[PDB]
Amino acid sequence: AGRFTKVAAAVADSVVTIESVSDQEGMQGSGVIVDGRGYIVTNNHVISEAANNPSQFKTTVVFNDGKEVPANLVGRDPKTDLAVLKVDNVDNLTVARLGDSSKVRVGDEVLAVGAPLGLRSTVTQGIVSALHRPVPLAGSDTDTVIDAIQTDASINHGNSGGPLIDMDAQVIGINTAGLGFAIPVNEMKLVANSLIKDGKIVHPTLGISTRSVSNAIASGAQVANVKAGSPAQKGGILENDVIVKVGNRAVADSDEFVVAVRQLAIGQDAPIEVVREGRHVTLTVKPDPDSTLEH
Amino acid sequence: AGRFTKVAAAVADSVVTIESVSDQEGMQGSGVIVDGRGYIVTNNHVISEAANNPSQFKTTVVFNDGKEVPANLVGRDPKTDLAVLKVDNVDNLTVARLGDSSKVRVGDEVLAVGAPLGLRSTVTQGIVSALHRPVPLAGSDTDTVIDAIQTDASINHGNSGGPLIDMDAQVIGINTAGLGFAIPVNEMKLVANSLIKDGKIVHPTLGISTRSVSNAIASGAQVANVKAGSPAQKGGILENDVIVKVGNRAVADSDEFVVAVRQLAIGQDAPIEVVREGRHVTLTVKPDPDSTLEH
Amino acid sequence: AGRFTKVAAAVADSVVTIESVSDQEGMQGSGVIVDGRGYIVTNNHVISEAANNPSQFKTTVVFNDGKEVPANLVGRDPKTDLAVLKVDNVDNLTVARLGDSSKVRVGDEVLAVGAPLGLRSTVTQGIVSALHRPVPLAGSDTDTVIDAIQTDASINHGNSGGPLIDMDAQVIGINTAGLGFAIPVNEMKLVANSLIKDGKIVHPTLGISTRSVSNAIASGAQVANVKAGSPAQKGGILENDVIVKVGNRAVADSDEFVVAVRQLAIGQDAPIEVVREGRHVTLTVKPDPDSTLEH
Repeated sequence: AGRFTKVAAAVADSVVTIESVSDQEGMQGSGVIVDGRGYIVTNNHVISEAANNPSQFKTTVVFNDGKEVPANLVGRDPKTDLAVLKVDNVDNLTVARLGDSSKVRVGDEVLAVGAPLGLRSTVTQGIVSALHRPVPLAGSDTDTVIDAIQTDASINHGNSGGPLIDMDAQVIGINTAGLGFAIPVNEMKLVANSLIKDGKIVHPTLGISTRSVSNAIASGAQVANVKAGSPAQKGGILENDVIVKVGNRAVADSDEFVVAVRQLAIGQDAPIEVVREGRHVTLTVKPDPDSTLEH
Repeated sequence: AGRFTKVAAAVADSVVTIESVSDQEGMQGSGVIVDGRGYIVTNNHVISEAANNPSQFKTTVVFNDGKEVPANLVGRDPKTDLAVLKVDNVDNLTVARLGDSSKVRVGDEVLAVGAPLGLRSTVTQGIVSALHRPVPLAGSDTDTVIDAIQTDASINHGNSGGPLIDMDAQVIGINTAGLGFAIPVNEMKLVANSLIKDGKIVHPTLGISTRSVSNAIASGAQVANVKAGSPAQKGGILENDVIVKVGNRAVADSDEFVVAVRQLAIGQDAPIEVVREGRHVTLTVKPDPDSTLEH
Repeated sequence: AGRFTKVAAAVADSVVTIESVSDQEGMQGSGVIVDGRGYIVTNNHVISEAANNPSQFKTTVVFNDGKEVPANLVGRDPKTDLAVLKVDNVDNLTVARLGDSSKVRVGDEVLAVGAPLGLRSTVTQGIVSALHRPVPLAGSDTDTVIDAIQTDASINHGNSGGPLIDMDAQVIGINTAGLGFAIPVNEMKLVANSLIKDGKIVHPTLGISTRSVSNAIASGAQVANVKAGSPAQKGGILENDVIVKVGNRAVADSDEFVVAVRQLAIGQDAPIEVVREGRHVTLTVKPDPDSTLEH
């Protein structure tokens, strides 16, 4: 048995096919079994239309034995492209061994595994090309930026939602196709634990719209709009400001700005560093929750 | 010597360059020596225009020693993108070791080798991404679907027609560029043995045109037209039927339908499973040969 | 530590980020430390606009420690996409171990390393797909053709200018993104030694414009124009001639013609082989320098 062939066969029983069908449509994706009680993690864009129109869509999970079982949506986060499904009273489930994405290093050989019984599924191979790389992701759901694992293994429709696997057959990331990018497993563990526990995930918000700017004076995220009543208006952030640092994270562009805001604590004061007409101004903002009732 | 470098040098003498030239055109591809009598396998689209216009095209085979020898066409199958060439009275030919594509597994490391003396030839590396994957292939020749080996190694103009090689330096597939796909070697061995022996290959036909459909009622290949006097008209297949199984093979789309029909026996009765206005109807059809005189 | 992870960490300190900024623009690339006195090699298109407008652009080199140091341009060759930068009075520099690209073979595993602190940098993995492959490269600088190492590792904006690394952590090529191609290290060593020593590099010229032609009569580079007073006019080269050999190198297309001319000696007589209306004519041309004052 080949070295990658061995690793792929070991995780195959943990990867499932997710089929969402209507009367005149269908959609397939991949998923990962992360808990023996039937908890399945996929990315949000696989199930997005079934969540926005649950009256006309049916979502089933197809195991690698050919077994087809109905699925129920526990929760979903469009801001990290993550979702949690639940199959009830299924026994002898082979659960995936989750790893530590903080122990991953550039050059490590990886496998991007898709669901074996998927229609046009794929298993691709490569190395980790970059770590902590902000990447923008684009139905009626919002566009977001994740701080992702980059790989030269092909991520596509056939392995999206499946796991990124290290050479110890451990899940280190969730492939997303929304050249290849994956959601780190530690990020996935937080979002999934919150979605199982509450059915929702509350992310910080500041009320700022930004664009990217890079020159010899100051480089970062230029404020394009400040919302009314927002924490930014209360903190002093003005339009045409250039945010260069959000909390303890430097901001090189509007994409890293989105990631750094989600790393702030809700309700706690935070430093925001800004270049205003050639002067460095340090502002203090208190992030608000994006969902007040669920929080 | 590197691990892939060793395998590539071992098969290099078995891979040849195929050049087809006219008075105002040219075309190059790759080929594989499969028999010591001078039998060379390539894919049909490398030589297609030389076969349709033999009066104005000259086809030569260039070995890896720089030796250039005229070639003659034994036969070609546009439905599997395969062709067989013959060089006469060439000695000390290094023949490729053919493998068993039924012993190939997802994750196995492969090499897509092109002709070393080709103008813009390539040697690429990857793994087997999927097995038994139907893929459509598109001059005056017909479009077809093959049940192929999928790989994340790049298949392109520089290695099309050359071999897909396992880590034992064995040919397990024929690269075709008509992300990467290859014709399984067992499929290649059937087509080539028939083309050497008769100069033709007779494939089954039913007389059906189909399109792909996928919803919550029934998913498969929707009948778009039934030809007159066809086996389908005699068997009861009607338009707007949805074929879900052809013989012993389930059909998920019009592409798998084309592959499954070619797996039927000519002249023997076969079951065809159909969803007609919400009712499952099982029909019996007898496949006809696509070429009656050559059969 | 993984096998590629080990090699990548060993060369990381030798790879630097090159940032060129203006008042309303910026540009980043990668570079390689090749000499302890502060000599950095990148490709010409990373710094092209800073060289054509030095009054409005500032070029800095960012080491992997976070240290930012101003850089000065020693020289640049647009015809090989190579450039040499100099940082002054920087100590404890980890210099890259340069290899021999003549000892490289098809199938050898390689790494295309980018600057670790680069904004959107990449480390990709593959094999050498082809050797001595002419590839055309396209601001106000000239388009050129280099005789390059081809690899199936992805070369992109994140690793352009960085090194192509073998499994002994040795630089065997310079990645250029102007599927993947790299400048051989032996070619790089000549150009860099001349650029350090004189600040310029003098390449041969003949005064010919060519296009590619391939048919059954003769294949090669068809003369599209002969410049006045050029060495070609003095040697007898006429328009619509087909150059098939330049010196000791055969010419299959206009791209190999550009490479072969740069391999001739300046001021020495050279054979040029031409097909003129069905007759093979052997001409003698004396290459001129492209820069007479710097030579």
